[PDB]
Amino acid sequence: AHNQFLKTFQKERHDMKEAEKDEILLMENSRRFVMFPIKYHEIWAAYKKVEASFWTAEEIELAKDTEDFQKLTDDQKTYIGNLLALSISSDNLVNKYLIENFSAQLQNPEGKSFYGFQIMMENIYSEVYSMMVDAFFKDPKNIPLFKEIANLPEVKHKAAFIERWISNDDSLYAERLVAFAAKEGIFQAGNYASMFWLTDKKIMPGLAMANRNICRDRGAYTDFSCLLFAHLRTKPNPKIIEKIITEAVEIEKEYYSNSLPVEKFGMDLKSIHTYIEFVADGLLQGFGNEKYYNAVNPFEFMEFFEKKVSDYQK
Amino acid sequence: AHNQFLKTFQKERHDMKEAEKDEILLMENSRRFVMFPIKYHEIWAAYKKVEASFWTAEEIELAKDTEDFQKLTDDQKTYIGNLLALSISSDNLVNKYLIENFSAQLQNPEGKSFYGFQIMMENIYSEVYSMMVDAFFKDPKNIPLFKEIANLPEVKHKAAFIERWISNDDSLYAERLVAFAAKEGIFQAGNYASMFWLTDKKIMPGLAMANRNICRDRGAYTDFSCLLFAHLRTKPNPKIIEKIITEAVEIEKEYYSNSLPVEKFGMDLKSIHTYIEFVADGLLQGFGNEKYYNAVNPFEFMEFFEKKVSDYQK
Ligand SMILES: [Hg+2]
Ligand SMILES: [Hg+2]
Ligand SMILES: [Hg+2]
Ligand SMILES: [Hg+2]
Repeated sequence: AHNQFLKTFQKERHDMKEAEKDEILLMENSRRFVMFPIKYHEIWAAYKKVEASFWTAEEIELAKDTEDFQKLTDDQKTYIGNLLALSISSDNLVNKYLIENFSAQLQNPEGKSFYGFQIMMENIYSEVYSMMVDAFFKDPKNIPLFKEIANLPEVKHKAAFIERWISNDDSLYAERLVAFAAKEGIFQAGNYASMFWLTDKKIMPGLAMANRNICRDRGAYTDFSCLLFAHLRTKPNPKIIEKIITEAVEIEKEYYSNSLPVEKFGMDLKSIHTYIEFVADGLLQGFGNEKYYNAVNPFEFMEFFEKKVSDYQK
Repeated sequence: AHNQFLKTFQKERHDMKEAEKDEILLMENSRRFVMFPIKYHEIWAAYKKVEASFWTAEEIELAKDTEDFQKLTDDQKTYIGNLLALSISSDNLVNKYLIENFSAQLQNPEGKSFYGFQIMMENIYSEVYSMMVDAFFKDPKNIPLFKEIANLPEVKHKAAFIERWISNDDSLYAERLVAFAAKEGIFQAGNYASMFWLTDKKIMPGLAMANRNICRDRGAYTDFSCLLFAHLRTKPNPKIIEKIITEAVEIEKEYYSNSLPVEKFGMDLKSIHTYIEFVADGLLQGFGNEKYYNAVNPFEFMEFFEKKVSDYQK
């Protein structure tokens, strides 16, 4: 099964565990909390970075945002409700647990300093969701999908991905790190694409903000998993790097063809299908891996000086 | 020794452990992270409260604040340096570890949500200190006391207090909770009193802010240890409640008669000695315990509508 693939590398992934001991990033030493005089500049750079963007639930004003809602189709309506629930009970949850695991794995303070920020926010995002559910659904009862999540091809197929690549005894840091990057960046690439499209221009402001933010932050987060990935000596055969993102890509889509609409919501599915591919490649690259899908951005998207600066460094 | 005192209660502190099982606040259940629909309103009230006051190191501009420094006595000068070090290596450290312990002990999410905020800040305060040390001391080398801290009557006498009341197998939640409140509220009541007095009016702004904040926050923090204390069924014999704050009061003082000046700094020690007493009583009361020292505020201090509201509720 999943092993048959990993069996194909029982010689370059053996040398890896055997080398993990010498992976100083995991060289569990004293530094539990950030003694100052910092050595890891980047890892810290990133902490301060996301730290700058801090925000609260109060930053989300829900009313005059309830309007545009009750004045819509009957599904975009339920689409949202499923969206706002596939989170508050699915992702947001496993989300917080995972961050502690990885945080624990990371032996450098400055690092667990970033993670320490992240969880705090995942807690704060949770409230934004329980803010929109009350906002335009009055009660936890009023949501359909909110009861048989555990029994959704997609959520089920998702969990297997984590238990398969992360929470698994037979795993390697670099690997779990990749997937985790996959889980944060790829999984839910639609949700954003969706709400983006929607809110875009003259629809439900608060929601547009929440999504603008959340999506942002989660972008930094994923970055961290890379910023960490780039520190490891013995990297995962590019092959393995692929399957991971590959697997995530496919699992991601399923949600829009099964659980949540995108068809009934109001868009040309084949596009979301492609965008997901987009994200993944850019992510494939960010781990020292050649593009796969070779997709092309289907929607005018936003997540200059620097980019054009380095573009002329290459 | 310390036990002879606790031996005097080997019948009302036996019934306590025996009752801890039934202390629902420690009734370790599933809720690891805040499922929304919140039950503990206060505990959450407090989270959101401190959450409102969030801040960063960037909020502390050090320059034009370096001036007033180099234009002072030779000790206030070193007094500060010892101050800024007795933290960055003594309190700030044990500070972060303790918060995880207690956080772990607290079985309710909303609760470990607050603690989750606190540590994050203790990390951010650490930088404010390593901001002032570079600000007006150029190097870790340039600080005297910064080498034999482990060998200071006070720090040593302090640690014993924690190992004696908190990190100790033979302890009771309510008790550790008290001390922890003592450790946050009482220990360092001087430092603030000091820097307050100093900065007060026309001296080193940044520092005045940092202290204004830090002191604030830590005030909320202590409150939490009470807000938690008030939830427990079986309370600690008022007697025990006392020794704790009593012990802390005395340990606190020692610092200003031994390590750091207050005499050479520029004040009438007998005052700080009394203020410490002040804080403690107000804290003694906040645990359902009659005033002890019966001190009276010696300095015009700040940490209305509500106060005068409840004053006419009693
Ligand atoms: Hg995103
Ligand atoms: Hg990277
Ligand atoms: Hg204070
Ligand atoms: Hg209280």
